[PDB]
Amino acid sequence: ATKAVAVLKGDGPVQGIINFEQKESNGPVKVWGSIKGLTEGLHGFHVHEEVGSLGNVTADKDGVADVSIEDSVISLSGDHAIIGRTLVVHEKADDLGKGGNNAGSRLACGVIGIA
Ligand SMILES: [Zn+2]
Ligand SMILES: [Zn+2]
Ligand SMILES: [Zn+2]
Ligand SMILES: [Zn+2]
Ligand SMILES: [Zn+2]
Repeated sequence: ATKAVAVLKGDGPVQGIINFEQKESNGPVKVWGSIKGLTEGLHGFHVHEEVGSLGNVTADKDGVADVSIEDSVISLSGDHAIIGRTLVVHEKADDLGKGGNNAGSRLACGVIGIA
């Protein structure tokens, strides 16, 4: 299995660890972790280039967002591998093109490195 981690650090209190595992080179990439020091509600969860959308993560009342995701779009290998890209949790929600009418500041960010 191929594995990676992102350690999200921000300017303010936002921080957290994100794991990625992919059993087959074309199968889904499992994504998990928690992120702390967020405002309650949805927060844009992207993979930049330095965008790819992993949707949003959801923070609870005291700022903690547990992330458990399975994504068959992202991959850790191949021409569009996310290793060496930067994982980003944003200030506002990604409305995913359904805002009723982009995702605010980057609050905390982390490079997706092989583990
Ligand atoms: Zn392995
Ligand atoms: Zn973004
Ligand atoms: Zn909590
Ligand atoms: Zn290509
Ligand atoms: Zn929108």
